[PDB]
Amino acid sequence: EDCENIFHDNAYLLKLDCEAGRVDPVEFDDISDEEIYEITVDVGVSSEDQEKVAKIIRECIAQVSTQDCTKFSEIYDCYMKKKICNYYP
Amino acid sequence: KCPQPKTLDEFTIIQNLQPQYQFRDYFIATCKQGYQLIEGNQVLHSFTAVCQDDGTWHRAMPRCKIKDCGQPRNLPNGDFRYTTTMGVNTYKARIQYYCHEPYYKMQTRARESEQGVYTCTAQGIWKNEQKGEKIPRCLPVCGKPVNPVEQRQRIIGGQKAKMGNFPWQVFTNIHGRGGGALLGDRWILTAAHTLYPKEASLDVFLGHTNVEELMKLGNHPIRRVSVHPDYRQDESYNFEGDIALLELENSVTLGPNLLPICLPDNDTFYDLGLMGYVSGFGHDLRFVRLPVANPQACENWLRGKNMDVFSQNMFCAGHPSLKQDACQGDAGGVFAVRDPNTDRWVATGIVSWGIGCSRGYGFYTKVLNYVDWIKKEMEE
Repeated sequence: EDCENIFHDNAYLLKLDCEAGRVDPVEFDDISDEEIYEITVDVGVSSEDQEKVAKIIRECIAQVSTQDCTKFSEIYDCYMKKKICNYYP
Repeated sequence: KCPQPKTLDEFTIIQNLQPQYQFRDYFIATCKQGYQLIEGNQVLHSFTAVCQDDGTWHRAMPRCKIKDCGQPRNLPNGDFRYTTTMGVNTYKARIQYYCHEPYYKMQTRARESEQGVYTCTAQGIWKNEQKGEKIPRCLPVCGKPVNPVEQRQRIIGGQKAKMGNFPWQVFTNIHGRGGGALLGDRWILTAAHTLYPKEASLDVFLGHTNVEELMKLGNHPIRRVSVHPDYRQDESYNFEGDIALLELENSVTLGPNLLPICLPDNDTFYDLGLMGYVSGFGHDLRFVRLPVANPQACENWLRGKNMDVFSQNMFCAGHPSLKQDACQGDAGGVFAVRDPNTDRWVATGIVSWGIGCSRGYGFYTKVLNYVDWIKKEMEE
């Protein structure tokens, strides 16, 4: 329940930054495999689950087409429907 | 008659060289600028020689060796380099002071480059054009952490704080678990209720993200403890003036793991919607970002439940739709906001009264209205 609530809160802080004009929504769609590696290994994912979490991230960034401030919600829901937090502590 | 006094070297000046010296008569010997009388290995303040009966002077001619300003003074939190011949402290030698950047910064006067240039003057002391014998002063930088937190936030959020993200965060264990921030190299900013709870061994730790390591990094004893007079320990409902300062017995040596935090300057840091980090412990240091909320939407939420003391010297941050807890920050810790223009970190708030440690808004102590009090206790 920690992972789920934390990701909800991060996505909703991103939506607030979007509403204030501090973050561009299209920019969130850009992340490298190196950056995914870093974020997944720092928070503590299984090195075997790295590529699976990356698949989830790419599929959820692709599934959303709404480039408004609500995308951060939708992507989050996708992350929860793909069960990303089962890969995280 | 006695021989004409001839100098041993060249830097010696025979004051009034008389064509010949008879008995009873004398002469004196002085040097040029940046030179001193020696005679062997001693240092003479003056030399005189009398024509002692026969053709002899009662004491031989001295030599004017070069003055040595000695080893330059150690610059606290700084150092120096020789611009002339290295290791030479003699006359007409120059040095360049510099502070341990990016941690400390030499004070300016408006004036640079030539600021830390000291030379070995004729009096045997290290002086300068502007300012005489006094050495420069390395001043600490407030914000500017070596390893600032990443600004590109992701949904895949890592709530674990790394080394250097919060170099000002400190750890206190007075009546319970607490914390605060660093001001300069000697002062600690925290909340007053961590000192005088509403219901003392102090114990201040700092310099790492692991709780086990903070305690391994040694204690930091305290001298004076200045609690703001508006705080009432007995009133277990009003945290007005919930702010205090702590002066360390000894100053700390700043580094990438330990840097101060800036004080607010203008009220634009409190505009609605500004994002601010609060860091706290449980066994390790975690951080969460919270938006500053409407000061009116928090009062309606407050009075709507059960009466508290939301004043103008306070402000609220957070949002109900967030799934975090209202007690997510750490007691006495500062509400850290970064200025996106100057990229410095200011402590706009202090974790004060968090009603309902479960879910909802969070209240803090507005530091801006208390800055003048903080600068008063520190400068003393």
